[PDB]
Amino acid sequence: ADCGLRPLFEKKSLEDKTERELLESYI
Amino acid sequence: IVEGSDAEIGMSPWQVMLFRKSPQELLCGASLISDRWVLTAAHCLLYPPWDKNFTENDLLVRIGKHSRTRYERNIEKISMLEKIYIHPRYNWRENLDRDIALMKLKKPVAFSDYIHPVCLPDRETAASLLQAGYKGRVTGWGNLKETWTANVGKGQPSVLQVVNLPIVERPVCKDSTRIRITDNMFCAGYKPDEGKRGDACEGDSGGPFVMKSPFNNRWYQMGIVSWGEGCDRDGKYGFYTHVFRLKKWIQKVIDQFG
Ligand SMILES: *C[C@@](*)(O)[C@H](CCCNC(N)=[NH2+])NC(=O)[C@@H]1CCCN1C(=O)[C@H](N)Cc1ccccc1
Repeated sequence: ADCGLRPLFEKKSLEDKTERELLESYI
Repeated sequence: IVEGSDAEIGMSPWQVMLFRKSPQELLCGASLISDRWVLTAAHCLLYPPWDKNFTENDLLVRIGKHSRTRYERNIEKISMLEKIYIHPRYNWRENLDRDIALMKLKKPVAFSDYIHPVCLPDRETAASLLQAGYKGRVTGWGNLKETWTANVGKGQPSVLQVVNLPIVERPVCKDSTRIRITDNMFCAGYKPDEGKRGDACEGDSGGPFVMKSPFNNRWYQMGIVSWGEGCDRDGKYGFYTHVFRLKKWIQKVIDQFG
């Protein structure tokens, strides 16, 4: 209920080195 | 993981390592969906055609690992299992239909920078995202190559491996194998004319196939690495357990007892 939010990344308002790729495929 | 890349630290906080008490061996991946529940593939625990039948007893569970080989002192947590729940209708006899199992830890775990559960998708979320050509992500500590044959290069990663793969049109999937496919399954990866490669491999089962929501910037577990023919072969694709089709049983076992 806090699931899927990453501390070192989303918790940090940071991004992983290749998540855009994914975001870019979602039409 | 074939043709992937070293995962970033804390990049996949739900990644779990199924581990054998003795001989000490990495068996499968798995994922954290609560501080008491772990999700994996059934063939990880029970596969009779190969003499496989592990009981709660035979294993360990490691949460927070990065390094494959090395014990990460105040990061990782080694937990023991209370129970193992395998889908009553997992078909080990033919096509690995419903390749799912749940493991509830002896005592809960505490979330930290490296230990954090992943969401299970809802009706809305499954449907919105489980579209062909939409890319998901896979993580593991499995084989970097087809190891049952003579090959060059190392066969296993030192750290967590990650690959991002597109979902494929069932028909494509369907026609790619003589193996009977079903609604509980989905195949993913690149096409021979895409120029990109990648796939999961032996040792990768139980690992998650995750997706990020453009809607809530949250990661969801859409698949469980299941089966495949060789690894990263042209005109072939990896197969993943369809988590959304299985939630019903999922939730049923998870909420039984208070
Ligand atoms: C459990 C595993 O780690 C592994 C994952 C393989 C995924 N492969 C690719 N390229 N993405 N699974 C297996 O090895 C399973 C279990 C038993 C046989 N098997 C296979 O994948 C076979 N290669 C094919 C097969 C045989 C019977 C039923 C289903 C598939």
